Amino acid sequence: AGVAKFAKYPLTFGPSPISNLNRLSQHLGSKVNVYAKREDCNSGLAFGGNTLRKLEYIVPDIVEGDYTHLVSIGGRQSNQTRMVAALAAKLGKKCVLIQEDWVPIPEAEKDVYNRVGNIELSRIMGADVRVIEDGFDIGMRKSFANALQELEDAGHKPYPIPAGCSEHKYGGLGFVGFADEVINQEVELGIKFDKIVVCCVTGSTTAGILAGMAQYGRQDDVIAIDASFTSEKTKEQTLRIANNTAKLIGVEHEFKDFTLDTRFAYPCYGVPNEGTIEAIRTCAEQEGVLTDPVYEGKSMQGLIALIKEDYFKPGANVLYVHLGGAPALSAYSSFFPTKTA
Amino acid sequence: AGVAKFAKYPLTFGPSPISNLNRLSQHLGSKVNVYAKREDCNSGLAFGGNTLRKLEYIVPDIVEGDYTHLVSIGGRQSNQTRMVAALAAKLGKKCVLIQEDWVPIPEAEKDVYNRVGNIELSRIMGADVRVIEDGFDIGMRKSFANALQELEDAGHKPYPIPAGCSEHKYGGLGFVGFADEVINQEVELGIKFDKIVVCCVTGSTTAGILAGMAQYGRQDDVIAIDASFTSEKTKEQTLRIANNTAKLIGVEHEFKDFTLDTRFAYPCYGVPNEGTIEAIRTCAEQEGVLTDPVYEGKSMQGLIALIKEDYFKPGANVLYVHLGGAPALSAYSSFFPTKTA
Repeated sequence: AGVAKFAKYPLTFGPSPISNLNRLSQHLGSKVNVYAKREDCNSGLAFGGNTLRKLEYIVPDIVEGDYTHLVSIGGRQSNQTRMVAALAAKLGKKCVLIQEDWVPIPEAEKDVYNRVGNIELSRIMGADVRVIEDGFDIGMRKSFANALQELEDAGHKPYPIPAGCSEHKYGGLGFVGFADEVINQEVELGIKFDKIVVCCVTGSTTAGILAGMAQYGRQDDVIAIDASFTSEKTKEQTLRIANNTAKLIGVEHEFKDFTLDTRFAYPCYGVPNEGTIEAIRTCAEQEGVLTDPVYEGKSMQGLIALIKEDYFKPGANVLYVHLGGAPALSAYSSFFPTKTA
Repeated sequence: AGVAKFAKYPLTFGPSPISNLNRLSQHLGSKVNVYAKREDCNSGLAFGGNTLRKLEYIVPDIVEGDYTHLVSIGGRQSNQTRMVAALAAKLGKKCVLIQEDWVPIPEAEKDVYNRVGNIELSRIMGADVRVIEDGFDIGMRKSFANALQELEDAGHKPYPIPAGCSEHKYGGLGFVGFADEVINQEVELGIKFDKIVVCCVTGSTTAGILAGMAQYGRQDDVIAIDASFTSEKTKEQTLRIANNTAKLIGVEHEFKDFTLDTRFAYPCYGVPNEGTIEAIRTCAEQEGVLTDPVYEGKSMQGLIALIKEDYFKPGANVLYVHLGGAPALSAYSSFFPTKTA
């Protein structure tokens, strides 16, 4: 073990809080005690979110080096870029964001979907936003490198930050510390977590949560919930990222597979489903917590679908991982007609 | 310690953290040291906010006696309501919200202003939205008292959550507690704050801050930046909310006036100006901190103007109170166009 052997540039108020979605439990029979470690309440850096936790271990490199621009990439309502921007504005450096089409822009949204919610926030922070209608892919793209090549020509020194950083050397270190906080937090509250559920589409987040947890032989507590409807390259990458991190944080326990409940991905990436929404509402109507039609929401149903089928024991304490992404919610206004009388 | 005599219902993570906006300070020419007490990061309740803290002293009554529905009132982008919703969710009750027409909806945003940010959210939390056509006013409304009876006709016992909770018998207590934190935090920071800047509209926030700061004879340290564009009522009400509260807490001192710089409210509640849009940008580009075109962008530009005109003692410590509001930002995307590099 050893995440401590890596330089960390704070970007968060510290240990992310864990919410007790208790009142939401009783609506689910009160079978399993639900808890949510709010990552969506990271910092003041434009709403926060998991990307920050990952970034904290990347900034050092950037800053220590004499760079000029921070270039990332992702979908339209990409939650990440919006946090790469905020990071850029804080490190006081230029930012170039590459947003491609990774979701069939619902017609009843075709207008606002590309200039409202997250992408907007990236512009307000003065980033060099750039739209491109390219397909969805949780792997390196052929527009990112080009953009990179672009600045390297203008006489600048850009810093690469792949989608979700999932393909960034220290993309996992971030959640390795995620684990550590969990362990420490179980002792403060006096509550152990039998299982921890969190979304996944590029890896890093969960992967690090694995190796981090792996530190305590608890990888098993983990319960990913595919949200990219491409379970293939996802369980693959999320699992590959997981081992790499281990090498770094000094973990031997190799990884072969992980609980990747892939029954809630449909339809594709970005488009939710009749259930997705029903959960988003319940969690909302019950707790007050907001989720989104691309991530947190889809896993919030998977979280509830399971609680139904008694996948857990009675009195079981499960820890849900809210990675934020609610700012995108505004680009899916249609999917939520007003409460029926 | 008059704010302790009043019971508080745990609605927020804990004492609101203070961001050291050092990079923005350097930008505004090492005049002062700007700090921001982040109330826009005080909960897991739909992006948190300021109203919440106020509610923590009112929710106690919602539970004690028997109340069926939670009814409030605000504008098509009111946060007060987008938070009362979640509170209604968590407190397990019904949500009736009256959204009066308080802002001349820009011709561009008119096809969105009523179905994004604050509003969309409020709905998702299964709220009973009511887009009424009444106009702006920080005083007790008709559509309001109407529904109170309206519901009390359908046979219920709803709870009166007025505009910003300002009118509410306890509206002030919330921020009287705020002050308490400021002093404690100054201690832990090893520094003293010279002035406190904070947007003002209905008046309960500033009134609380005033009432509480008075506990230490620092009521003058308060600097309210109006955003209603109507001094009289706003000052003549805040100045009222200020006293009533000053008595609940036991603070003798009476407020016959307070610093309410009404230089940026232009042109009207809801709509911004090049100055507002300009501040937001500056701050967002300097700290990754997001501010809204209605309450925090204006209180921010004010904070900026005041620094140009050397309004603060050299090397002063100014605490910029960030009460949230960024959620509505998605309904003002027009005002924020992509920037050139």
